[PDB]
Amino acid sequence: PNRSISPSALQDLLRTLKSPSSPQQQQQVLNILKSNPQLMAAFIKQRTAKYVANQPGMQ
Repeated sequence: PNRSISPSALQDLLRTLKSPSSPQQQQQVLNILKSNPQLMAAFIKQRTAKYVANQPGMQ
């Protein structure tokens, strides 16, 4: 398998991400992100709302 990730986790993550009007949003999403680490890695790499997209190749 080149993509041995759990779709059940991803689909459940979608549910959780879309409903933020609850204390569960922060807790559950992060835990689900841990279940599908590749997506967690992407989110962490973006640093949420911090702008770390600064590479010394921009003019």
